[PDB]
Amino acid sequence: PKIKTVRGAAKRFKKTGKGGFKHKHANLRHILTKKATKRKRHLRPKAMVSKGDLGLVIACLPYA
Amino acid sequence: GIREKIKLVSSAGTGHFYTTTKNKRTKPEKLELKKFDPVVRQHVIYKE
Amino acid sequence: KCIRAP
Amino acid sequence: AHKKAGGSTRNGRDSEAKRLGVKRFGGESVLAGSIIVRQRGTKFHAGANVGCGRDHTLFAKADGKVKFEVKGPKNRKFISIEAE
Amino acid sequence: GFEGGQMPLYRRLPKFGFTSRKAAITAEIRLSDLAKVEGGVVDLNTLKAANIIGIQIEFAKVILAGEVTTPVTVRGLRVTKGARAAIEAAGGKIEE
RNA sequence: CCAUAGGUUAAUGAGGCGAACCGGGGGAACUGAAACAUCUAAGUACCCCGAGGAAAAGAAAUCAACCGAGAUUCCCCCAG
RNA sequence: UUUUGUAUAAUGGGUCAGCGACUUAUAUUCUGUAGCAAGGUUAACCGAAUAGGGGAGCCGAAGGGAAACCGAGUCUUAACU
RNA sequence: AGGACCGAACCGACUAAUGUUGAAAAAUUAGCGGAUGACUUGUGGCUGGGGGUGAAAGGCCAAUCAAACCGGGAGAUAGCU
RNA sequence: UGUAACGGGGCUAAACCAUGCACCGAAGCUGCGGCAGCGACGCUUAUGCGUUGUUGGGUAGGGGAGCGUUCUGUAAGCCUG
RNA sequence: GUUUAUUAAAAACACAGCACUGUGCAAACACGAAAGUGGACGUAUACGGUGUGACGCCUGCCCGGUGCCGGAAGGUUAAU
RNA sequence: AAUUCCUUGUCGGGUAAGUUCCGACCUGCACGAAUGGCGUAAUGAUGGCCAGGCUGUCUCCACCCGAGACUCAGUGAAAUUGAACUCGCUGUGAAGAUGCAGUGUACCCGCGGCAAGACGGAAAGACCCCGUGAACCUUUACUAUAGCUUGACACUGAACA
RNA sequence: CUUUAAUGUUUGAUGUUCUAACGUUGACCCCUAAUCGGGGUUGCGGACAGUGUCUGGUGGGUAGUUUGACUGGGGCGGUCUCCUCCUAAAGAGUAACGGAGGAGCACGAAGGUUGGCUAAUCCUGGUCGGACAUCAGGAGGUUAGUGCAAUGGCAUAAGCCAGCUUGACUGCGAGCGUGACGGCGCGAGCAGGUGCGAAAGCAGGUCAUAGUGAUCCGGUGGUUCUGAAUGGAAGGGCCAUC
Ligand SMILES: [K+]
Ligand SMILES: [K+]
Ligand SMILES: [K+]
Ligand SMILES: [K+]
Ligand SMILES: [K+]
Ligand SMILES: [K+]
Ligand SMILES: [K+]
Ligand SMILES: [K+]
Ligand SMILES: [K+]
Ligand SMILES: [K+]
Ligand SMILES: [K+]
Ligand SMILES: [K+]
Ligand SMILES: [K+]
Ligand SMILES: [K+]
Ligand SMILES: [K+]
Ligand SMILES: [K+]
Ligand SMILES: [K+]
Ligand SMILES: [K+]
Ligand SMILES: [K+]
Ligand SMILES: [K+]
Ligand SMILES: [K+]
Ligand SMILES: [K+]
Ligand SMILES: [K+]
Ligand SMILES: [Mg+2]
Ligand SMILES: [Mg+2]
Ligand SMILES: [Mg+2]
Ligand SMILES: [Mg+2]
Ligand SMILES: [Mg+2]
Ligand SMILES: [Mg+2]
Ligand SMILES: [Mg+2]
Ligand SMILES: [Mg+2]
Ligand SMILES: [Mg+2]
Ligand SMILES: [Mg+2]
Ligand SMILES: [Mg+2]
Ligand SMILES: [Mg+2]
Ligand SMILES: [Mg+2]
Ligand SMILES: [Mg+2]
Ligand SMILES: [Mg+2]
Ligand SMILES: [Mg+2]
Ligand SMILES: [Mg+2]
Ligand SMILES: [Mg+2]
Ligand SMILES: [Mg+2]
Ligand SMILES: [Mg+2]
Ligand SMILES: [Mg+2]
Ligand SMILES: [Mg+2]
Ligand SMILES: [Mg+2]
Ligand SMILES: [Mg+2]
Ligand SMILES: [Mg+2]
Ligand SMILES: [Mg+2]
Ligand SMILES: [Mg+2]
Ligand SMILES: [Mg+2]
Ligand SMILES: [Mg+2]
Ligand SMILES: [Mg+2]
Ligand SMILES: [Mg+2]
Ligand SMILES: [Mg+2]
Ligand SMILES: [Mg+2]
Ligand SMILES: [Mg+2]
Ligand SMILES: [Mg+2]
Ligand SMILES: [Mg+2]
Ligand SMILES: [Mg+2]
Ligand SMILES: [Mg+2]
Ligand SMILES: [Mg+2]
Ligand SMILES: [Mg+2]
Ligand SMILES: [Mg+2]
Ligand SMILES: [Mg+2]
Ligand SMILES: [Mg+2]
Ligand SMILES: [Mg+2]
Ligand SMILES: [Mg+2]
Ligand SMILES: [Mg+2]
Ligand SMILES: [Mg+2]
Ligand SMILES: [Mg+2]
Ligand SMILES: [Mg+2]
Ligand SMILES: [Mg+2]
Ligand SMILES: [Mg+2]
Ligand SMILES: [Mg+2]
Ligand SMILES: [Mg+2]
Ligand SMILES: [Mg+2]
Ligand SMILES: [Mg+2]
Ligand SMILES: [Mg+2]
Ligand SMILES: [Mg+2]
Repeated sequence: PKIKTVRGAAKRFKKTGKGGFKHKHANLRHILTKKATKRKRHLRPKAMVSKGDLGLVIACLPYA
Repeated sequence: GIREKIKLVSSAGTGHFYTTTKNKRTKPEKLELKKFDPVVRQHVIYKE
Repeated sequence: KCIRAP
Repeated sequence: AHKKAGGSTRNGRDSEAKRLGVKRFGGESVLAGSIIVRQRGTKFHAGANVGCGRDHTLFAKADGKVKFEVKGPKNRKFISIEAE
Repeated sequence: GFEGGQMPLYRRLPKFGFTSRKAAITAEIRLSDLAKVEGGVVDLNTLKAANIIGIQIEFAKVILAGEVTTPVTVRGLRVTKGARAAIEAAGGKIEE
């Protein structure tokens, strides 16, 4: 039968042009007052998944 | 610990706010500061 | 009896 | 078999090592921005084309070669960038 | 995804975004496709008949990809700045 | 009291068995979740009732999207 | 066999013969190979039936953006050196 | 008269020896307790598994009992050998 | 438990120190024969030979290349009283 | 007297006796989706549950805690 | 003390000599009044201790009678078993050697005996730990839930205060 | 409007009485040659009781489960994240139930900037006044100070005082450090708008290194980005934040 997507992975990663994955940074949900603006500013833009992690992500998203 | 979080809200009609802490015990008077409002793109009084 | 009993 | 009660230590603690020290040595060619030293005080002081960040990091303000020197009346160590 | 019990990567990162239903009913057409319609006019219907876009597509856009080398009237499609230039350069008429 | 219940007789039918499939009435747990309770396993196993050569479903108080389709069932897609 | 390490006084086997353990299905990715190639390929089904028909679809030739949207760019930002 | 006494049958099972691939998956031999009773025994009946029954030992429920047996879920699961 | 604190015999050097030259001694090195991997270089691409250099202990484990077994076609063929 | 059939027969269990407590009879209580049945063809001098354990002499202080019984003004508080 | 750790407490009795026993003391680690206290005639295959009698229990064994054991004839198992041409010692060594080193001793093969070793046989250690194992048991662990209990609405009406 | 009557009306509670639902494991009759059942009749009880649905309490009676790891065996004890020093072998890093201490904040100034200033301790003299207050001079030279541990720093002070202030800015960010990763850190410069300074300049918190908590779920404000026929809306997204 068809492989099933890990649906929680599909909600957190998106496949980019050369087949990397973009994700949203951790640490910008709450406890924001104590964090510096510079730190929060650099967490706003999406980031690429690292080489160590790509295996794990790809396994979760066979139809990405 | 004892310091509470507060919003400093723009006196311009925008929603914009900064957030910070205050020792409410020692300094009961309301914090007012001119800060940059990025919605209007101007330094303006913030309050609270 | 138990070998090497408790 | 008798076993004597142990006791305990009140020590056991330590902090994570901070990876301070020299990152680029004398003569090494750096791009502007390159961290040259992480330090706790100004063990080293900023010379020409070198900035001192808020944690006393010294970093290159220009592209060039790192140069260590002893300068001034306190014989303080300075780091500069020689523009190449 | 299992990492030995450490909070795994697909859980320690936040969810983001939402899925647009409108995206699913929108398509992109290339300049290479415009000659494939058979007729000359390129409506949403003629693209469907040429099997260029899906049956359920409501909106379409013509995009500078490939080349057009023939007069083509484009009717009721969005067209990119570059695509417009390309079509007009070949003698085409773009009409909203 | 009338009557009704009750009683007797006759006629007609049922009863029981049987593989799977089928409709219905009830309905687990191991297990998985690297523990576990929501969740899963699964409306599965199993019990029970009923039927037929098939059953069930079925002729829009259905979809659709301002264009249209036109009962039910089954197959491939849509789509992990 | 298991171990840092076994002649080990650690495990297993009395012997022989026969049997006895990485499979199958479907998805997915990569390698090889073959076909065709900006295209490739059809499913169910139809069919004098491994042909032929069937292109419904699917993958590919465009991306960026949460999205509207724009598009060889796009997002970010009032705007980018 | 008697949950009276001594003591066979009958019902038990305190001690020792033997036996321990037994004559026997609980016995034999020598002693031992009860022996008109809350006794013992034949035949038949009833109570069914989180259930029975228990003068209570988690005892007994077909040589099985801190949840019988048989079939099924079932190739449970086994980061272990 | 038995000499039992040179491995034994035995040794007054067959001990120890110094100097020296011989010799023994390994699956090390060399010689002779053979096989294979990889690289270079030219024959010349069916990728073969040729030359040259070098390498070839191996568990887990990765890679490469084969043997044999039963069954299908080739096979109403071929072998076989 | 009883008991671990098959390593324990005892100081264990039971026991007459004692006490607390429930129970007014369609009893309490128990088995039972229920009907019903046992309790009992009994009726508080009876029946159930609990502890203690012939008999003799006896059984002291504590109601703060946890239960149980009684109260119900007030506070709090469900569906509605 | 069926309770006392210290403890063989101390004192007395009994014995030549008594960590046990009996009497007593009270310093009750840690008795105590119906999860009864103290006592108690009788009773007990009940626990402890002392006597008389009695004896192969023993000093310390001897002899005898029977059944096996032994030999012959007939029948004919079993556990175990990597393979064995299966010695001692001192060393060595996965650390306790028939098997390694060194050395000593030793002609080949039965039968009756004995059990020191073959870490002998037997049962994938019950102890112990581990497993994000199991069971059953406990409770003011968590979450549920039968039961019991509360009220609302329904079955459910009338009249008057 | 604050108090307060009367009437009407809508309700709720309470107490009586009733009978006709309902109960009867009271009597009698019949089905009937029947201690079941049903029907009839008559007493008693009576809108109670009882049952259904909903609902609070109670509930080891029963069920499903959980009850951490490290550990010189396990238990008991101690520990678990973060900062500083040593161990650590002169780059980084480096273990033990090794040796020693700290943190889970504080501060609208204790932040920014301009201007100015310079410590401890001792000695001598001096009213109350001493070993130690404040004053003066000398010696001394940081033996002080640093909001809080330790280390490294600090006089151009980062230490002390004052004026003016909000850069404890918003968008970004060449380039580097440090991490398996999540991530964490340092950063010139660019745009906008600001503060201090005559000006060069400095300022994106604090001498630096602790003062912390992923994701999920949800809350608050903003933003039309989305909006399941269409217009809206709900809900979702995005930004800020709890
Ligand atoms: K660097
Ligand atoms: K389950
Ligand atoms: K598991
Ligand atoms: K081992
Ligand atoms: K063993
Ligand atoms: K494959
Ligand atoms: K291929
Ligand atoms: K059972
Ligand atoms: K299985
Ligand atoms: K007995
Ligand atoms: K009390
Ligand atoms: K009380
Ligand atoms: K005691
Ligand atoms: K009691
Ligand atoms: K008594
Ligand atoms: K030897
Ligand atoms: K032996
Ligand atoms: K009546
Ligand atoms: K009622
Ligand atoms: K309970
Ligand atoms: K240790
Ligand atoms: K040890
Ligand atoms: K200041
Ligand atoms: Mg947010
Ligand atoms: Mg010992
Ligand atoms: Mg198509
Ligand atoms: Mg039938
Ligand atoms: Mg599980
Ligand atoms: Mg039909
Ligand atoms: Mg070992
Ligand atoms: Mg060896
Ligand atoms: Mg062995
Ligand atoms: Mg051996
Ligand atoms: Mg083992
Ligand atoms: Mg074996
Ligand atoms: Mg074999
Ligand atoms: Mg008698
Ligand atoms: Mg018996
Ligand atoms: Mg006998
Ligand atoms: Mg007797
Ligand atoms: Mg007798
Ligand atoms: Mg027990
Ligand atoms: Mg049995
Ligand atoms: Mg069970
Ligand atoms: Mg199953
Ligand atoms: Mg199995
Ligand atoms: Mg000797
Ligand atoms: Mg060689
Ligand atoms: Mg050679
Ligand atoms: Mg070699
Ligand atoms: Mg090799
Ligand atoms: Mg008796
Ligand atoms: Mg027994
Ligand atoms: Mg016995
Ligand atoms: Mg008792
Ligand atoms: Mg009460
Ligand atoms: Mg003692
Ligand atoms: Mg004495
Ligand atoms: Mg004596
Ligand atoms: Mg005494
Ligand atoms: Mg007592
Ligand atoms: Mg009392
Ligand atoms: Mg008693
Ligand atoms: Mg014979
Ligand atoms: Mg030895
Ligand atoms: Mg012999
Ligand atoms: Mg013997
Ligand atoms: Mg053995
Ligand atoms: Mg084992
Ligand atoms: Mg155990
Ligand atoms: Mg339980
Ligand atoms: Mg379970
Ligand atoms: Mg542990
Ligand atoms: Mg170092
Ligand atoms: Mg070093
Ligand atoms: Mg200053
Ligand atoms: Mg400061
Ligand atoms: Mg500080
Ligand atoms: Mg709408
Ligand atoms: Mg709608």
